[PDB]
Amino acid sequence: NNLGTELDYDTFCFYYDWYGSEAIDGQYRHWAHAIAPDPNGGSGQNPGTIPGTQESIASNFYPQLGRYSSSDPNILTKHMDMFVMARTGVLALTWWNEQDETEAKRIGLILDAADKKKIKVCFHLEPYPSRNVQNLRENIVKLITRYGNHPAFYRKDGKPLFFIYDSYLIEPSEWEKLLSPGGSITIRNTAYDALMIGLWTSSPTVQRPFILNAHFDGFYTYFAATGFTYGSTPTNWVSMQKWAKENGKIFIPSVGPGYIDTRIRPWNGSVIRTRTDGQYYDAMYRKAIEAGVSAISITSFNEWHEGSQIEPAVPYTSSEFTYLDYENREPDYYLTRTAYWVGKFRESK
Ligand SMILES: OC[C@H]1O[C@H](O[C@H]2[C@@H](O)[C@H](O)[C@@H](CO)O[C@H]2O)[C@@H](O)[C@@H](O)[C@@H]1O
Ligand SMILES: OC[C@H]1CNC[C@@H](O[C@H]2O[C@H](CO)[C@@H](O)[C@H](O)[C@H]2O)[C@@H]1O
Repeated sequence: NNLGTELDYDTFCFYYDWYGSEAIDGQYRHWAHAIAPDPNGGSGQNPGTIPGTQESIASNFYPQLGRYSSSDPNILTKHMDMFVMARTGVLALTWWNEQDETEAKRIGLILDAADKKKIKVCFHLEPYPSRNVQNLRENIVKLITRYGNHPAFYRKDGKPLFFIYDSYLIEPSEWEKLLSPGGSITIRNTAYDALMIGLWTSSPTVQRPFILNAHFDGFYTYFAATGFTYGSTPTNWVSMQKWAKENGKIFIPSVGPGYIDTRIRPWNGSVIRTRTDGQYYDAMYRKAIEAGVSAISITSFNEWHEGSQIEPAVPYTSSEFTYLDYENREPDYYLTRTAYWVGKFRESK
C-alpha cells in the first residue's frame, strides 16, 4: 500500500508505563508525585506532594483517558491505536530495572498490544541505582533473551536498539569495555550486539570525543525544551548530523510539542516552552527533518509530569487547579500533527 498512513519504523516515541490506579496497582502511581525541592532554594524546604486525586494530579495538563493504569489492557489498546494515528512505528519504553513482577507484567502486555497493531518496542535504559557497564550488559542480555523472539521486539537491519539516558554519568573508559569490539565485556559480534544510542548533552568539544571514545553507535538529545542543552538547541542539528555522518554514527534528534513541569518542579519556570497551538512542535520537527537525519525521536508520548506529551489531553478545571489544555486544537491534534510530520520526514528520508 502507498496510502501515506503507514507506520514509520525510524520514528521513536518515548513511552512511560509508570502510571497506576488504586484499583489495578494499589495506588494512583505517578498521578501522585513528590514536589521536587528547589536546587537553589532554602535548606528548610517542605515542598510536599501532589496527592493524585481526580482534582489534583502531577501534570500541568490533564489526560483524556483520566488517571489511567499503565497495567490496564484496555488503556494499552487505546494507546496503540494512538500510535497508529501518529504513524509512530517504535515505542521507546522507559526501563528502570525495577526487578518486580508488576513491571514484568506491564512489559509483556505492552509488547502484546503493540504487536496487534504492528508497532515495535525498544528500551530506553534509565539511570537506575548503581548502573554500570557490567549490570547494563547483564540487563541487555536478559532483555534480548526474554523479549528478542517477541514479534514486536524492534530491530534495525537485524540489530536491537537501546537509548541510554544520561549516558555521560558513565566514563568512556567503562563504555569502551562494553561497546568497543575489543572491550573486555564487549557485546560486539555476540548474540547481544545492539545499536547503542547515547545522550548528546553539551558542546562538541566534550561530546564528540565522548561518543567516539565510548563507542556509541549513535546519539539522541531527548529534551523537548529548545535551548535546555546544546544538543536540544535545533540550530545545532545540521552541524551535529554532519559530524555524525563523518564518523559513522546515527543521529536521532528528539523533537517535542512543548515543555512545562511546574506542578512537580515549581522553581523550574525558565524551562517552560509554550505550545502556541502546535507552532512550537512544527518548528522543532521541521528543524529535525531539515537536518537530513535518518531517524527521529519524539519526547514524548506520555511524560505528563514534563508537559511534553502528545497523548490527547482535555480541558479541565477543578477546585484545586486549572489545567492547561490544547487551546484551539482538538485533543488528538498532536497525534494527527505527528502523522503529518512523519509524512514530511518520509518524503525527504
Ligand atoms: O532540573 C530539572 C531537570 O531534570 C532533568 O534533567 C537532568 C538530567 O537528567 C539531564 O542530563 C541534565 C541535562 O543538563 O539536566 C539534569 O538536571 C530533566 O527532567 C529536565 O527537563 C529538567 O529541567
Ligand atoms: O526518560 C528520561 C527522563 C525523562 N524525564 C523524567 C526522568 O525521570 C525523572 O523525573 C520524573 C518526573 O518527570 C520522575 O518521576 C523520575 O523519578 C525521575 O527519575 C527520565 O529519566
